[PDB]
Amino acid sequence: SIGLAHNVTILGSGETTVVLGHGYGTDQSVWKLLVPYLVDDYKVLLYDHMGAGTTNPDYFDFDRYSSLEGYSYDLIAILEEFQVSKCIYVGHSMSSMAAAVASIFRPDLFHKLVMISPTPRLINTEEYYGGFEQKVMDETLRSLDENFKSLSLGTAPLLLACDLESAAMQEYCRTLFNMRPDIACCITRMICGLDLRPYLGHVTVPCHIIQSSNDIMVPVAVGEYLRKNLGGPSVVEVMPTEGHLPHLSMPEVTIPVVLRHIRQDITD
Repeated sequence: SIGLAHNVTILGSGETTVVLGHGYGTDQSVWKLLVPYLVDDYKVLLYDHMGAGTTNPDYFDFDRYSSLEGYSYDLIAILEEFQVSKCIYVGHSMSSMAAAVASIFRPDLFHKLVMISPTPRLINTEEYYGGFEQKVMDETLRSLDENFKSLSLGTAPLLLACDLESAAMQEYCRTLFNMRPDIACCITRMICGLDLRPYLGHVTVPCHIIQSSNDIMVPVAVGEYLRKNLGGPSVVEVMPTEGHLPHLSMPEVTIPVVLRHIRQDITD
């Protein structure tokens, strides 16, 4: 079944359902400091994206997940299986962009998207600053297969903006390295090459854009770019946090921001 394949967990109760989608390198346990604040007021659905170390490697389809919509279709199938409709989807990074694409295919399934550290494209063009030059991304992936561990460990403190003794860093590394390496390399190459800019105009569900003020993967101006190009309402809140996973590394600041955007719909 879909539920067992994605380790679907349902908690709480209520009229409205909140769906929590972890990002790259983590699993649904990343939400553990947020869920207790939701369960009395909402039904909460948690799931692992295919390829997370907690999922069966034999279910990972290398063709399916070399494009982001493999993840979008899985999400739709999950929401259909549990007859969830008009949900409040909270996602980190790629997960929030997969939900955005899913919301083009199936707007009925989403009341709004709460997006932690989203970007539609990492790589610079002449008129778009995504944060990375084409050839520096090419180098960072040159022999990605042979250097995965080395590159991941050496970049993780910069990506998360916390150090190797930090509780957040040790938790991230645990789940990151439970992925099968060829799986992680496939997902990584897919994320780094994404260009969702052509689809933003087709998103119509309200989007809440939450970002760190210093994120090596997400220039602050990318939040504004999203706000300008999304097809429906949106709002941007830049937090006084650093790092690409502020919900994991700086929950004391971040969890109250996420809760406010879950609870409060966008105004005029």
